[PDB]
Amino acid sequence: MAMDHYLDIRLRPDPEFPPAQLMSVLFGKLHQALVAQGGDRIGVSFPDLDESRSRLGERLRIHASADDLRALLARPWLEGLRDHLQFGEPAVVPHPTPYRQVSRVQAKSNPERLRRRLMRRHDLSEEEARKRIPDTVARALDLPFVTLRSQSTGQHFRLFIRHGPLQVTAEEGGFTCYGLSKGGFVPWF
RNA sequence: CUAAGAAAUUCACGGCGGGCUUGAUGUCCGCGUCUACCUGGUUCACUGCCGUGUAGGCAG
Repeated sequence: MAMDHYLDIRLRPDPEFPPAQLMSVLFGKLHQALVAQGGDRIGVSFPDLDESRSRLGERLRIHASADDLRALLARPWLEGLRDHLQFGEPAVVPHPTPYRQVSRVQAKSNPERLRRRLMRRHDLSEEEARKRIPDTVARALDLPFVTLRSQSTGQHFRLFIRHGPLQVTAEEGGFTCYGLSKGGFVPWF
């Protein structure tokens, strides 16, 4: 926990979008700025969620610095949510701070994924494909997120994600492109 | 302690033949239904993605 980039921000109310109706736009306007724009000294955390309540977004919680995340207060790439949101700037963090566990990982729940794999790897079709394939091992990761409707359909798909524990020690460096800890202790202030 | 107490009705069969219901007719007349709006139900709690084995870049 060497960085001291805590930038808090709040929400804004709008009538033309639900939580997914701006969460899919957040997934569209954060990943490309973290990919085509990029920056390993910039990301996000998830320190204010819950399991049963399904709290996905409740406040500004980012991880930046004096130069890498210093363009998070003069950025016209996030312009348009002035009817539904806002942002802040980084503040001086203290010595003893926490570090929450998160992950922006991909969970898979295919019970017929063995059949779609064997269609190009085994030739075992759907007729005899119920002998030893995983019928219920492909579980679902139920959690609250936005409903990103890709070309498969217009319905709101669930945003699977795994939380983590809380350790007093920290780990500075780099995480995945989504900000979830792929080896690095994520921030939770 | 009951008008108490008891009991075998048996057997058989030809209803049958006939027939003109007819003819007539005006249902007329009238009408303002009127205003109002946000499905991305998740047209599967996830399709389809490197290992059929629990870690992942994707149209998110």
